[PDB]
Amino acid sequence: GARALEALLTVAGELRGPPLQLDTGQLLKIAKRGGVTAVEAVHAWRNALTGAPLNLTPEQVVAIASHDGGKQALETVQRLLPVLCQAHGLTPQQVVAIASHDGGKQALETVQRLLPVLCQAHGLTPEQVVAIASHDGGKQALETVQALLPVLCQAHGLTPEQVVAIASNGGGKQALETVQRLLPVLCQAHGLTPQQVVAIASNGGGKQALETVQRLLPVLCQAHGLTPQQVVAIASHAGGKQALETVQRLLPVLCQAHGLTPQQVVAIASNNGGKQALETVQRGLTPQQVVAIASHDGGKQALETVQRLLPVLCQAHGLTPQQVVAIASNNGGKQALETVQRLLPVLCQAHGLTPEQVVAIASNGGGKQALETVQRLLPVLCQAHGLTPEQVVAIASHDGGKQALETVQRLLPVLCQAHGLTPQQVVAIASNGGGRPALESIVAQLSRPALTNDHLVALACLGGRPALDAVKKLEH
DNA sequence: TGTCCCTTCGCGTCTCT
DNA sequence: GAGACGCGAAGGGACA
Repeated sequence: GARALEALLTVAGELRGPPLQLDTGQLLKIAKRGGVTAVEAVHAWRNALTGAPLNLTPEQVVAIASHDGGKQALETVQRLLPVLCQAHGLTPQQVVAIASHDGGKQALETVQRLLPVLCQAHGLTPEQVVAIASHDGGKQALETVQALLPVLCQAHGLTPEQVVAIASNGGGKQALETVQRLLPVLCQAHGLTPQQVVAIASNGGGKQALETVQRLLPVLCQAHGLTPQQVVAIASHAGGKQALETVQRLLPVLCQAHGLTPQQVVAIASNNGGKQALETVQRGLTPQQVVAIASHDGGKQALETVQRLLPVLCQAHGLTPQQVVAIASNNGGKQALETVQRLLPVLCQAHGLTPEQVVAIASNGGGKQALETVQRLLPVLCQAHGLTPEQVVAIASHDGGKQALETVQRLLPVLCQAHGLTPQQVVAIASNGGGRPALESIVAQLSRPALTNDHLVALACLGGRPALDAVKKLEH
């Protein structure tokens, strides 16, 4: 091709126009993963996708387009969404979720073909079939659940929920076959329980982790002194294979030359990217603190960010290492640190918050999301809904802050004016892990019915959604 | 150069209490 | 607070 690059840039240009009104980020996303033909398909069928009986939002179109075969997915969605919705009960969101993976077309056609038999003959729910279908290779996983769910239940004593958990990852077919093949030897030869085998298999690359566990468990227990419980824990994240091999190679070095305990090495290895974290730790602080930063998903990123920003954050923004470590010791530590850097001065000034408050927000999983959302929503929360900034901060200061805030904004009016809860109590329910589910559950029970309104709040604060659901099950 | 499938890394949120 | 859940991005291999 040559200087019909112009034609393609003109096509991308017209997608910025209406019905989709895409921005640069979205165009970039489609180009990077769906390729030019996905970009051309979106342009070609932008009207069909957006109206008719599909009625897709541009965000939904982007999600389908942004994978290998995206053009096939968009074509097939136009063909199958209505029948999947009307005849099989699924919602459009679910159809989009199936379609938003590489090979989306195949998954959608297989769900059409297999959902009935899987529900009727195998007893799955539509929800489970969607979860199986909603990954790359979903066709294969669905077909393998159909062929193997009986043997895995009858001969290997697994539950359908377990089989679904193994199936609901990319390479689900591979993990299910490997479980079928290796479950007996892993239990009988290495002393594992089915549950443990399941936990190792229930992640992406589970096949690889099971074969690695079969291959290295002996060495790691017999020659390096780890327990089977420890080996399993390492193996129970995606990438387990990698973490297991790196443990074998680095355990002697990290204990001999650097003085870490075996239990510290394991804890670092037992996260997604464990291999990465181990290598990075081998390459201000106490070793306890380095381990603590390393011991999360993305631990490598956190450590390299800490090494880069600890000096400036301490010197130019006045923080202590103890605070930097606390920001870094969560999932996405790197993201929180970077954000705190570009958001301490801004939040304190445009919105009048103290540093100590900013640290409390960023010292949780999802810090970047919490801060960025406090920046957006603090003004409307106080001025419109009448909240104190200290209240907004109590809600932001937990894992899932952005969720709890965005939900509070949505649900604060209907909780107070329509059901007589005080804002004092809604803040109390939002100020925990799982604030958003807790609020939703609360509104659902109240909108569409002995547990008076105050008992429901005491329950929602204490145990969130779990407490609320448990209460239903238990009901007399 | 697109389409399908599989694996790994990382980020974000919720459950268990 | 630790351990569990979900999901997107990105890269690799096979085949056309």
